[PDB]
Amino acid sequence: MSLKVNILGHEFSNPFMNAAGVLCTTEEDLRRMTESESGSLIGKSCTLAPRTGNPEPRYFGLPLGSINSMGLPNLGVDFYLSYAAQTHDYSRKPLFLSMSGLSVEESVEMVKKLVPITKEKGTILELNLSAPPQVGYDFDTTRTYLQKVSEAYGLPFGVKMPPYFDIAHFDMAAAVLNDFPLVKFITCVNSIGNGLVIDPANETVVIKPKQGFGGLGGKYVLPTALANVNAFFRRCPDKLVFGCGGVYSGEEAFLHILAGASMVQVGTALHDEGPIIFARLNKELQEIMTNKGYKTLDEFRGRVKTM
Amino acid sequence: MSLKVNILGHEFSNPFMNAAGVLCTTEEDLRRMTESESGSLIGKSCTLAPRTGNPEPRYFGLPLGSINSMGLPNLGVDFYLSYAAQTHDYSRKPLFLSMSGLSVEESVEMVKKLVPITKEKGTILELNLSAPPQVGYDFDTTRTYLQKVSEAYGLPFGVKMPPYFDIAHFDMAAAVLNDFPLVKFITCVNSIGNGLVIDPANETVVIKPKQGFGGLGGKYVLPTALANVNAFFRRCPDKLVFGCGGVYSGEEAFLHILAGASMVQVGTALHDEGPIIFARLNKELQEIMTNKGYKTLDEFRGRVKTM
Ligand SMILES: Cc1cc2nc3c(=O)[nH]c(=O)nc-3n(C[C@H](O)[C@H](O)[C@H](O)COP(=O)(O)O)c2cc1C
Ligand SMILES: Cc1cc2nc3c(=O)[nH]c(=O)nc-3n(C[C@H](O)[C@H](O)[C@H](O)COP(=O)(O)O)c2cc1C
Ligand SMILES: O=C(O)c1cc(=O)[nH]c(=O)[nH]1
Ligand SMILES: O=C(O)c1cc(=O)[nH]c(=O)[nH]1
Repeated sequence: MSLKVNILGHEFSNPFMNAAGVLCTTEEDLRRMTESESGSLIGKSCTLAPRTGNPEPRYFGLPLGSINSMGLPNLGVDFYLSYAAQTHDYSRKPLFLSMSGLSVEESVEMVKKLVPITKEKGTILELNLSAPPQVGYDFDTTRTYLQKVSEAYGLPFGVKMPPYFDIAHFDMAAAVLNDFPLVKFITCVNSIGNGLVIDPANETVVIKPKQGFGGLGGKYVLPTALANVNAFFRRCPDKLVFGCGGVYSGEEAFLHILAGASMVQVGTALHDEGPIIFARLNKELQEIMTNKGYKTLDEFRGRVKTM
Repeated sequence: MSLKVNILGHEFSNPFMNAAGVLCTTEEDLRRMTESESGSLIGKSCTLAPRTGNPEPRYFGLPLGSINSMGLPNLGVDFYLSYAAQTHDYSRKPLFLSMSGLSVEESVEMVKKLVPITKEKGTILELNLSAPPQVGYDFDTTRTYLQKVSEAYGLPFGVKMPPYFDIAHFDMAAAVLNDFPLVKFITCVNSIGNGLVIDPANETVVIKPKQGFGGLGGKYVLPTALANVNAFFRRCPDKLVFGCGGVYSGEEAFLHILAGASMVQVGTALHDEGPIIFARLNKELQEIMTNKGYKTLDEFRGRVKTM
């Protein structure tokens, strides 16, 4: 069977990639992702200038997933642009970059710098609209960001969206996104935002920033992610959907693809296991496809049955 | 040692009650709740006329909790009002009624009928603003509901709120809530809405309504529930917060109370175990308290520690 995905002119060996934020902040991280069995990789959501991020502790591994308030620690746009122009081996896998300016102006200035590298190297942009006020939760601000970034970048790009939990919100988000033809992929989803974990032994929160409030990832998010994937697969047929959330196995990948996902992103589980996970995910998805008699992902993508 | 709670002019033997929707639709359900070791009970979110709800399957138990699209099945407001006025034994425990009119006008008519019974029996109102755009996700609609209900009911009442996932949303919700002094309790939280569960074997969704989309309950929602409880505990200090989400043990109950919860509601776990859980929860909470040297709930309520 084939795990290949053919999108934006590129051939991906498999649908699997890292979720933005995990094993993607430094050059060592990026080499490790490139040397992995992953089909692609994405860089840490970057800012115009370097950020060191939030105070410690800011990450807590849970039995059911993860909580985090990292604070967008990143080496700055110039670092990721340089990796994309001079360091990355595009013969290994295609490269994506996440940009998370804390204002539309910052995002425009960054996006402008990427244009020449995309043209020469094929580096794909994922605009983050779900950085912990979340842009995805204001449909007016979202339109402004897509307007301004579409004009500045002038090239195909995608968007990391916050999870929606309302059918009307799926509709309202789809209506904005469908007014922007340069948005070719929608990544669903970012962390379930602003959760609180408390340790019963010390009666204390487990992360220092934001009084313990942090984004939830892992097993807590699979149902939410699958829903967002399917809702945007159906409402945005002129676009691709990338799945992110709750993937620990080939089974969860299969479910993401069945819901409509082209690429599948792994976060918490990759934070837990390391890049060796990509080799397990390829093997498990292959086994599932072999058992169901699917020869390509295209035979079942978005083909989830309803009653 | 005491698990007692003095709120809303009442004494509650303990903080535990059922979550609206679970063991509260029929009189048999309400008798079993009154006969339980629970401190209170709440009736099913009712509509002006009776409803049979959605087609089957409409509920699916999961390893990590529940997915549901019940469709607000209820025997009509007249039935719940009759239970509150004639059947319910107030010497056993205080009674709550959940009202979920699908319009402002419907809710107004329903709450107007409650006024005389609240005056005579003490029946307490929880207004559902989180029934499957969900009212709580539209702050202008929410203000209207609150304005009209305050006008028509004219007595202290409570609100069932949807889970929020954004700091600005917490602030915006509280701002609306803090303009209505008749709102004395905020129940956080209703289901994490519009999730999607797919069975990998049959490639099919597990609930029939809404193409498989339903509200999530159980272990999936605890960190979200704790966050909303604490956020409204801090932002709405002239009000009480009720905790709802992910309670399967005394541990989860302790955590909710530490975050600010006066009453703790139990849904998915009650569906799984039956009304006996109230006896286990009472015992497990006392155990934790004995092990921590606590005699009353007031010694730890809202005393979650930050760093
Ligand atoms: C430590 C950490 C850092 C993250 N950083 C980013 C980030 O920079 N940009 C982003 O768009 N998402 C970021 N995320 C969110 C993940 O990409 C992903 O959307 C979320 O964790 C859900 O996927 P999972 O269930 O596989 O973890 C981060 C998550 C974690 C745990
Ligand atoms: C079968 C079922 C029916 C529910 N019906 C209602 C309802 O009528 N009104 C309501 O406000 N919440 C309703 N809920 C939500 C619960 O009250 C609760 O907010 C949610 O299940 C999260 O708590 P849990 O983690 O204990 O399940 C329902 C939940 C379930 C599982
Ligand atoms: O860097 C972070 O804090 C971060 C960014 C983002 O978009 N999502 C997340 O969960 N964390
Ligand atoms: O009856 C239902 O469908 C229902 C109502 C509500 O408020 N919440 C929920 O999860 N289900």
